[PDB]
Amino acid sequence: FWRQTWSGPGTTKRFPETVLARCVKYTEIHPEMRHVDCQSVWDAFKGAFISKHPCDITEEDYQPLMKLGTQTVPCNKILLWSRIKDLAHQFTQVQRDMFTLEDTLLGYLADDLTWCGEFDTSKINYQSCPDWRKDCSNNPVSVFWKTVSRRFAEAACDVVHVMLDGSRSKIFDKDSTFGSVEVHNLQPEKVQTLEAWVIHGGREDSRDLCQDPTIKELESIISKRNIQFSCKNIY
Ligand SMILES: [Ca+2]
Ligand SMILES: [Ca+2]
Ligand SMILES: [Ca+2]
Repeated sequence: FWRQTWSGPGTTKRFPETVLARCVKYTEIHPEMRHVDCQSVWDAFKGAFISKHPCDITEEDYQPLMKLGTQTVPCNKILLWSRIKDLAHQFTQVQRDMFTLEDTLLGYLADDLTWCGEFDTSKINYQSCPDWRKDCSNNPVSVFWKTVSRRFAEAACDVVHVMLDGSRSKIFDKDSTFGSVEVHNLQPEKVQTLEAWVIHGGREDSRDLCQDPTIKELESIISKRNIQFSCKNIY
């Protein structure tokens, strides 16, 4: 009758140190980001999520961080953020030729980390954080990715790509970052085509997943934005 915990992993151990070190490294390598004050970046990031219930985070909380992390991207070579992470697999040439969200400062900072705070202190919660499936799908991590990927989609032009997980119960899912935020922020003035690569999980070459009802739903959304749609099965 009284909630005792969140259901998800707590904040990654050493999170503050890790984010700061990543900021220092990225901004020493990238010739256009030398202006960045990594301490200010950390302060803005921490300020987004501390001293609040984790589920109460909103995109607006990340706006100070977004401002500090402003950065141009190569619009015509974007591979959007999706539930396919690792790289698909060993798509070596694709990785060479595509710009992914973790290739930006802000995506690089947060990649492969978990974080949250708590309502009653300004401390980082290392004990547990909301699980997307069990507690709340809009949490400090997922809302961070919604905020950054919104801007990323807005920047895209020409042919934009996304990799979809052909093994998911909803291959295109309106609740994912891609389905809730990115797809709706592709700009028809800039984007010619959205091409979805649907990654198969095996069973040789099974069904044509580009005919899946959820892909038809995606095709409809994109068509209504006056952008071309292309789907390919990647086996
Ligand atoms: Ca909420
Ligand atoms: Ca997805
Ligand atoms: Ca990359």
